Amino acid sequence: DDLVHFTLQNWARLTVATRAEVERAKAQLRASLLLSLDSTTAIAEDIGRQLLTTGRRMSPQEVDLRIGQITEKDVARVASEMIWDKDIAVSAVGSIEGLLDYNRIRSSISMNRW
Amino acid sequence: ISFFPNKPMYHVQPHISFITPERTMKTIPAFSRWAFAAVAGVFVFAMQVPKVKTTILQPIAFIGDHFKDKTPEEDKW
Amino acid sequence: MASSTIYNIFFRRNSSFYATIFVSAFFAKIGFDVFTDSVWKRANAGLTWDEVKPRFLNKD
Amino acid sequence: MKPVSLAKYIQKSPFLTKLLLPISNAYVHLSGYRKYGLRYDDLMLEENDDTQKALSRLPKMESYDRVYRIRRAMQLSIENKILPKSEWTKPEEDYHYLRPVLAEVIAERKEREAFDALIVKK
Amino acid sequence: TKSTGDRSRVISYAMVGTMGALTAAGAQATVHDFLASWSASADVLAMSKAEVDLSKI
Amino acid sequence: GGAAGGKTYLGWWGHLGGPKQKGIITYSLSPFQQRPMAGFFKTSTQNMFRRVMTEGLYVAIFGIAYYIYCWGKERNEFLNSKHGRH
Amino acid sequence: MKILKSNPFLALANNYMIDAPEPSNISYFWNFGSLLACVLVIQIVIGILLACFYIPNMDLAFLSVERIVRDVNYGFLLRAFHANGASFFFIFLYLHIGRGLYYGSYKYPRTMTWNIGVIIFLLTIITAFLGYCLPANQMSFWGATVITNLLSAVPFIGDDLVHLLWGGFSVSNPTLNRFFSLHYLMPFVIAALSVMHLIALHTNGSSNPLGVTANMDRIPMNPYYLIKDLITIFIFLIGINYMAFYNPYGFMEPDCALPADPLKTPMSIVPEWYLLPFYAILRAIPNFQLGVIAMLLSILVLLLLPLLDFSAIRGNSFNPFGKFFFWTFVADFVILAWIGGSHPENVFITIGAIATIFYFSYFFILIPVYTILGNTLIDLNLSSIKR
Amino acid sequence: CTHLGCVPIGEAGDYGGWFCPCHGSHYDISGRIRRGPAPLNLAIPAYTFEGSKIIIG
Ligand SMILES: CCCCCCCCCCCCCCCC(=O)OC[C@H](COP(=O)([O-])OCC[N+](C)(C)C)OC(=O)CCCCCCCCCCCCCCC
Ligand SMILES: CCCCCCCCCCCCCCCC(=O)OC[C@H](COP(=O)(O)OCCN)OC(=O)CCCCCCCCCCCCCCC
Ligand SMILES: CCCCCCCCCCCCCCCC(=O)OC[C@H](COP(=O)(O)OCCN)OC(=O)CCCCCCCCCCCCCCC
Ligand SMILES: CCCCCCCCCCCCCCCC(=O)OC[C@H](COP(=O)(O)OCCN)OC(=O)CCCCCCCCCCCCCCC
Ligand SMILES: CCCCCCCCCCCCCCCC(=O)OC[C@H](COP(=O)(O)OCCN)OC(=O)CCCCCCCCCCCCCCC
Ligand code: HEM
Ligand code: HEM
Ligand code: FES
Repeated sequence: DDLVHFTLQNWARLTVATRAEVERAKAQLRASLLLSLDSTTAIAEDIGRQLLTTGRRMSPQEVDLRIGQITEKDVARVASEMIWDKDIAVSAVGSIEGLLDYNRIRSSISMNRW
Repeated sequence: ISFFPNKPMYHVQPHISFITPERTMKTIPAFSRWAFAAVAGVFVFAMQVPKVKTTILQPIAFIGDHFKDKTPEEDKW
Repeated sequence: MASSTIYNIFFRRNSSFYATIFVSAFFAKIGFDVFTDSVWKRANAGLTWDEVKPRFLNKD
Repeated sequence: MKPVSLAKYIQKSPFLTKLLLPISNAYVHLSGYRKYGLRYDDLMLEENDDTQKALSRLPKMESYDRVYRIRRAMQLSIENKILPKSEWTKPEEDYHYLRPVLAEVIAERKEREAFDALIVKK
Repeated sequence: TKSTGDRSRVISYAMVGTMGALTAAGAQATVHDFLASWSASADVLAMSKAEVDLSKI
Repeated sequence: GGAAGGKTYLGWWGHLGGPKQKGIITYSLSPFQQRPMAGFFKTSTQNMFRRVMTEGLYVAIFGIAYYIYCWGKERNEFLNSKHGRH
Repeated sequence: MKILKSNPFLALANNYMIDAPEPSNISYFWNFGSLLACVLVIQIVIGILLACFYIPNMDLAFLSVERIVRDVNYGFLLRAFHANGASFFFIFLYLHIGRGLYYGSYKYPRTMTWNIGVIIFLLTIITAFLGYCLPANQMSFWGATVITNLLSAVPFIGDDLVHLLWGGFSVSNPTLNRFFSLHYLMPFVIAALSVMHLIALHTNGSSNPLGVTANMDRIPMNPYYLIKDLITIFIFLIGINYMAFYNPYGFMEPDCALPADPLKTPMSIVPEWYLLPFYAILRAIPNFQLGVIAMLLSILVLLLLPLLDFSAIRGNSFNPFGKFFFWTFVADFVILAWIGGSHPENVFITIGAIATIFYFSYFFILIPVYTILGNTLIDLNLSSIKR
Repeated sequence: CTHLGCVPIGEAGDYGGWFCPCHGSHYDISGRIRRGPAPLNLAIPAYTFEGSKIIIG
């Protein structure tokens, strides 16, 4: 229960995210997006998926431009319109006797101090 | 002369314990709203007090009619 | 407008929730007082000291 | 928060140090923790995270000696007595065996105390 | 149910808001009406006035 | 059983939270074998003499308080007299 | 597993009274809490017994007290024990606070215990006033009239609060009824707050005169500290029985054996002795609102102590400046009490003003300065020993 | 007494008023302090005449 509460609290905290966290995450995502394609199979799979879903393979310049536009206020808006006090779907397997019921779990996704 | 010289865009601001001006500026609306709520609660919990009734509630128009006494010549002995 | 604006205004943060609760309570007290005053005044016709005054003392 | 002793400021001027040395000697004699054989560093509080972490980074022999010193001091304090004039703590053995470790721990904690406050000046 | 979540959430919160308003009004009323007993009783308020004959001195 | 509490500094017997001990030997004697009130007057007298000698001046200098009390009382009595109003 | 560690209630008793690790070198100044508990129990029992013969009204309280004294079986014991125990309560309270202040027990991790104790002290002071105002003698009437008038210092609703508390326009039957009703309830709240005090203390244990950690050496409370408190209990009994059986009206002023005449103003309107220093602090300042503000602050300043001690050491055992300044402050407190007790004459005004200035300076200026100086001197001497 | 709340005596004192023997402050027939360390005059409560009687307070 402590783990679930802290996880959902950190989820809800994104409504007031700072500016250094956003920049660090942007740099990490920009690095990790094009760093997982080493073998030819991975590159071919990425090309196939990207062309299948959207319809074009975005150039790295376009990806850099789209990532650059992100600011902290956009993160706050998205977290407020998607995460802040919204329905969740859970699924547990194993020894879950200590996992509390649904309402208590959901109550932690919206902080009451604000 | 820079934290992380390779990235001079960063800086360190004064702080006591996770208390920074950037975070301080964010919590001001919450403090203002809480103060307004507390003031409204204190107001609503004390509105039959004679001094408050005769000083604050009575002079306001369209509300003072209800908050005024309606005792004719039959009054205090 | 729709229904999301209502949630955005009062039911978004607890601070903007308690204030709405208190203001609504303050108005509801006055409303209920007016209602009960009107109903009690309508209930008793010709049965209170103010409406039996002229019969007794106005004749002296 | 925490002690704010300003001996470093005084030590800049040798005039003040030379003038104040006898007063400091008399004050340390007057405090009288040496009569129980204790070192000055056994009297600092250990109830926070920093000191509890620092006490775990001490050499084993130092920890055992500190345990013995504190036990002997408590046993002396039980029956209201002091050590004889020959077993008092000499100035040679009254050194700082805890300050560097605590300073290192505080520096590590202070190090982290900056990344979270980081802002982008653009 | 057949609806969007915001409508259901607003409907759920409105009942709690009405609950809080009515409870606060009742609590204020009972608190004032029970602490008004400590005020000056109607018996003492009758003896506050004093009457003296002006021509008897 | 009940719950995992906060961070404290006492524990209980066994896990008292102290540091690891080594090479400590402790002796004692049964209370029914030792003679009570043995070495009492000598030790008590020596300890009292030492305590009076060392922490005496920290208390003795209640010294100026009595003097200011006496001076204030005497001056207040003097000023409330025939010659004090001259 | 033994029964005492298995059954719930017996486990509750055992964890606090029988098996509880304690420092092995705590002096005789650590017994005052048990004395406080015994005195509180005695007060509760004696008050319950006394409430069976007291009629709370203007025209019957004094006669009821006299009938208790000279007509009820062994009533003099009841009244004398109540009064003398109420007097001893404040002596033991002051000794407890002095013990907590001298050894630096307000520092972490025992701040919550300190705050709870301060709240208990305030509640006890409030309870004492209502208790002494009941007999409706001369000093009770006039002191209540003076003190309850201090509520007019608040801005807005000034005299309205005074009228509400008085239940009329002057001290009469309703205010005595209110005071008797309230004097019965407060001791139970005090007992509950004492239980909270103990449960907050028990999580970390008591300190020791040395000021170092006592986790290395501990002994159980059952055989050792249950017999070290008996001496103090018997000494307190021998102290209180002499007062009850040879000088019952010891701390009692001559003006406390007369009916409350609302027309003859006494020469001096003073409260009981244990509240004298705060009265002196209140009377020192010529202003009115400043007087009550300072009177409140004189007791509320004990909450600012933890954030005012810049000392690496915890206590005054190894603090040469602290030992001097503590006794200086105690002497100043005694001087304040003496000044408050006496008349507001010419020189006494100056003496009281100076004493109040020193009292408020000790908590705000002296402590940080001398703690910093001691730290600096010790650090400098230690640093300048190898070379 | 506005001085220290003592009971003076009417007509006592050469000013034909109230004289306070606690400290020696005299008043006049109009209740105005003129001799003694008394700081202020004497207060009058509100009233309103009716018939031949009077109501005080
Ligand atoms: C009137 C006010 C005082 C009234 C009396 C006040 C005192 C009341 C008794 C003292 C408090 C109760 C005892 C608490 C400790 C206890 O539980 O002792 C019970 C013992 C066995 O306890 P044990 O040591 O833990 O062993 C059992 C462990 N197993 C095997 C279960 C794992 O078993 C025994 O050997 C003794 C069992 C007796 C149980 C109590 C009986 C009630 C008292 C009867 C009256 C006694 C005579 C009184 C004369 C004055
Ligand atoms: C003693 C009482 C006397 C006065 C009675 C009037 C009280 C007015 C209360 C107003 C209605 C409650 C609105 C809160 C709704 C809410 O916010 O519910 C939210 C919380 C938790 O749900 P959640 O966050 O997990 O939801 C998750 C959403 N996704 O539920 C509660 O905490 C219930 C609290 C109700 C009030 C307590 C009643 C029980 C006390 C009496 C029983 C014990 C008696 C002890 C002796 C006195
Ligand atoms: C602190 C002491 C509390 C002790 C506990 C007593 C038992 C509590 C039971 C509460 C039931 C209502 C009592 C009647 C009071 C009264 O008088 O209702 C009379 C009042 C009239 O008010 P008026 O004369 O000002 O109208 C002025 C006309 N010009 O009608 C109302 O406003 C209706 C309000 C609703 C009634 C209460 C609704 C339930 C409240 C639950 C929360 C209770 C909180 C309790 C806090 C301790
Ligand atoms: C700067 C402070 C400003 C705050 C002003 C608002 C304060 C009120 C807050 C809530 C109190 C509710 C009490 C209910 C009324 C009552 O208990 O009794 C109401 C009484 C009797 O009314 P009645 O019989 O004459 O009429 C009956 C009508 N049918 O009225 C009064 O005696 C007026 C005086 C009461 C004032 C209450 C004071 C409560 C403590 C306030 C402490 C302030 C400390 C400030 C420190 C700087
Ligand atoms: C004012 C009234 C107080 C009570 C009156 C005196 C009571 C009788 C005392 C005379 C005989 C004592 C027993 C001798 C030793 C023994 O025989 O047993 C020894 C036991 C320990 O057990 P042990 O197994 O280690 O013993 C060794 C092997 N059998 O120590 C005791 O029990 C001490 C008894 C004292 C009773 C408590 C006194 C302290 C009260 C603290 C108050 C706390 C707050 C209370 C709030 C209400
Ligand atoms: C900490 C608890 C208490 C304190 C400090 C205290 C204090 C006092 C004081 C100082 C007096 C004045 C007595 C006098 O001047 O002669 C008094 C009187 C009185 N008390 Fe208490 N008391 C306490 C507990 C109780 C309790 C619990 C009750 C009732 C259950 C009670 C009932 C009375 C009564 C009836 C009187 C009037 C009798 C008299 O004055 O002789 N008291 N109290
Ligand atoms: C009815 C009143 C009180 C009761 C029953 C009570 C109970 C106790 C007891 C039994 C102790 C253990 C003895 C000790 O450590 O000294 C204690 C400790 C303590 N008390 Fe009290 N006390 C009371 C009043 C107060 C007051 C008025 C204060 C402060 C203003 C206070 C502050 C403390 C502190 C700080 C400790 C811890 C001391 C330490 O651990 O060294 N207490 N209390
Ligand atoms: S008190 Fe009456 S004139 Fe001085």
